[PDB]
Amino acid sequence: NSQLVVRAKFNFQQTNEDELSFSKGDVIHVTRVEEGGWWEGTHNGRTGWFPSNYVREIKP
Amino acid sequence: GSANSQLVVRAKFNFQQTNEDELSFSKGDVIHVTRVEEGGWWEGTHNGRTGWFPSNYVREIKPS
Amino acid sequence: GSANSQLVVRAKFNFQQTNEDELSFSKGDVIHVTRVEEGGWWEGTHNGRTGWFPSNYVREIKPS
Amino acid sequence: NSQLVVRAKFNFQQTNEDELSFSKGDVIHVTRVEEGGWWEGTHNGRTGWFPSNYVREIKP
Amino acid sequence: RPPKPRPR
Amino acid sequence: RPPKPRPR
Repeated sequence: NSQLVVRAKFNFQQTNEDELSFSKGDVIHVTRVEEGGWWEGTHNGRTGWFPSNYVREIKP
Repeated sequence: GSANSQLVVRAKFNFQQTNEDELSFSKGDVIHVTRVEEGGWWEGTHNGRTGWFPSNYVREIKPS
Repeated sequence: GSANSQLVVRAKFNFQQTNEDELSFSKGDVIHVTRVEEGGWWEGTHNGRTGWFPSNYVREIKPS
Repeated sequence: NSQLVVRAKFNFQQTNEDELSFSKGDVIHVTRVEEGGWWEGTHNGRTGWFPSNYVREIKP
Repeated sequence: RPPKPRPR
Repeated sequence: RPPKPRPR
């Protein structure tokens, strides 16, 4: 389905149960693009929400 | 341990799925968590499938 | 409108300053921008003071 | 602090977020003189970077 | 007596 | 859920 992959620009620390914490440089597979400043993605098999302004798209 | 690692939890009680998208497991079973959410239900994998389960039926095996 | 006019933005969410040089404002508040910079933080004036604020917390009121 | 004021010799169009666009003949209050071809200044209450070779000093 | 799951 | 500001 989703072929969108992004890279973490900075460390992100979860502040809510459904958030996806990650380290700068992590590779995240985006599961849903949503307006509002938050996207859903998967890293290390865990799926959760992260700030869309914290990542950069990685082109094939 | 390694940062932002996938959570590992152990079943503390038996659970029979009440819906098709729910997991069924036995006390002692190990589940790898895919979705942590508030509301009493988490998503995880076990025995080859992915499903929802009562978060209060498990206890995380904590690092480190 | 008039060329190269100072930007006017409206707060879309409440914001509490995390540092002394940051602005504090409430949703609906109007800020006059003094510095536009990449990196997620802009400088502006509001209620008599000048400070930094999250550019993603505001929406520019566009001319014309 | 800075008593330096210059006048725009030509129109300048911003190409980056932190640049100060202006029209020929605009009066700019210089906030910092820097080598490299770019100075920081204020016009219309906005402070940003502009080409130093695009302005002429206005003496009192 | 196992805990009661919350409604979904 | 307000957007997350980037670090300064």
